[PDB]
Amino acid sequence: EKILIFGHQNPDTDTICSAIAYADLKNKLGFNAEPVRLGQVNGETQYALDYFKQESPRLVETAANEVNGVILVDHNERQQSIKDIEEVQVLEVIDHHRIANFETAEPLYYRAEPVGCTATILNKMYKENNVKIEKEIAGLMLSAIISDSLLFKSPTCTDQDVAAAKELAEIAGVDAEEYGLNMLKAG
Amino acid sequence: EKILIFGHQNPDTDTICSAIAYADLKNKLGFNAEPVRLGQVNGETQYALDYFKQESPRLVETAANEVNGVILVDHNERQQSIKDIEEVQVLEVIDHHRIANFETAEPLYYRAEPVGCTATILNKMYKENNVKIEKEIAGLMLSAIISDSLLFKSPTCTDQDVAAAKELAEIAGVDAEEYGLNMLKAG
Ligand SMILES: [Mn+2]
Ligand SMILES: [Mn+2]
Ligand SMILES: [Mn+2]
Ligand SMILES: [Mn+2]
Repeated sequence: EKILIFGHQNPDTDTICSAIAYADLKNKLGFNAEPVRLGQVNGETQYALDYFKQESPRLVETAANEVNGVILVDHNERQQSIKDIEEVQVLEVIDHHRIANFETAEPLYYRAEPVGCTATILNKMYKENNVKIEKEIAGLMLSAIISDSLLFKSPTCTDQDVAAAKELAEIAGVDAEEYGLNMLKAG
Repeated sequence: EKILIFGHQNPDTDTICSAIAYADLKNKLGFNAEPVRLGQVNGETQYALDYFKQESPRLVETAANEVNGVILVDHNERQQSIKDIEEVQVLEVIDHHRIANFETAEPLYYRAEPVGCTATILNKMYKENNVKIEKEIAGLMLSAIISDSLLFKSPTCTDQDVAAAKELAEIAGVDAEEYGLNMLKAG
C-alpha cells in the first residue's frame, strides 16, 4: 500500500520536483506515496526547494527493503533507475523520453508525452483529476520546466511546456524569467 | 502528413475496432490517419463491422513503403507488430498490456492503462478532446470491450471497462448484453 515515487540517478530538477509533485497529487487523491531521490540534489534544484520552502526528498539506494511497488518519473531505462528496480513492481511511469532498457511483467499506467518536461504532463494530470495545485507545488513544477527547457531556449521545449510554465508561474506568484535566471545561476 | 494506425498480427476485435476508432479521433482533430490491419478479420469482428456498417481496414504487410510514422493500438511488442516496424517511427502507442520487446530511438506519446481493453482508453480520449463519438464508432468501441472482457467475465475486466461499455452501448443504440451475446456467438 505505501509506494515510492522517484526519478533518475544523478537527479536533475525535473526528477526531484516531479517526484514531489506526483506524490502530492497521489496523496491529495487519498493514496500513500512518498517522493524519494537516488542521488545528491544539485545547486539549481536546491535553489528551487529553498525558494518554495520544500524539503529534499529522502535519499534511498534500494526500494525492495521498503515497498513492493514504485512509480518512476522522468525516466524509464533500467540503468538510470534504482539499483534494485528488478526486485519491485513498476506500477506507473510518467516520462518524456524515448523508451529503452525497460520491460514489465504486468500491465501498468505508462504515460509518456513528447514534451520537454515531466512537470508539463503532471500539470495536465492535476487538471484531469480536479486537484488544485498549491503555490509551492506550482513553483517546483515551474522550476522543472525552466530547468529542462533551459529557460525556454531548448528545441525540446514545446508550446505545451510554455503554456504550462505560464500557468504555473501565475499560481506560484513569481516572474518566470527573474526566478528562472536566479535558479539556473545557482546551478 | 499521412500516418497508419494498426493493432497486432492475428487481429482481434479490439485491434480492429480501436484502429478504426483512433483514426476517427485523429481525423476529427485534423490529422491524416488511415486504420489498417495486419491479418484476416475473424467472425466475431466481422459481426461488429457488419452490424455497425463499417468496412474492414485495408490489409498491409509493411508500412515503410507508405509512411514515415505509425500509431500502434492494442500492442507494443515487436513480434506482435508489423514486420518492418523498426523501419518507421512509432509516433504513439495506445495499449493495455505489459511493455516488452519494444524500444524507440525518440520520444513518443505512449499511453498504457491497466484496463481490460484499448477502447476504454480511447473513450477517455474522445472526452478529453471534446469530440463526439458517432453511433457507429461507439458500436465498434463497445464491441472491443465485450470481446476483450468476454462479456465482462474476464479477470482483466475492470470497473472502467464495464462503465465504458454501458456508455458506449447507449450511444450506439444497443443493449450491451444482448448485442454482445450475438457478437460473441458469431466468433
Ligand atoms: Mn531528468
Ligand atoms: Mn525531464
Ligand atoms: Mn488484442
Ligand atoms: Mn485489447
